Amino acid sequence: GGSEFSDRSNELEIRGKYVVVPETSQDMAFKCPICKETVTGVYDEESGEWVWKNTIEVNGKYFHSTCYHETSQNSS
Ligand SMILES: [Zn+2]
Repeated sequence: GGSEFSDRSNELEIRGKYVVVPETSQDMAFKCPICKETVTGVYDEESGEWVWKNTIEVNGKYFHSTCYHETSQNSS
């Protein structure tokens, strides 16, 4: 019984991630090569900017956070 944290495991917390879409972006979109699916930006009224929901950037490539989490090679 958390005060403000969810007890529903880390499974939801991967999908809750986002990254800000710049005004220089090509139509606010990119494609996930893992599942072959296109992400689109969504407006944020507080900052006055846009955000890519469930999205991650790494080494010049774009992916879904839930997709890339399955392929994250790590040990060091
Ligand atoms: Zn994907």
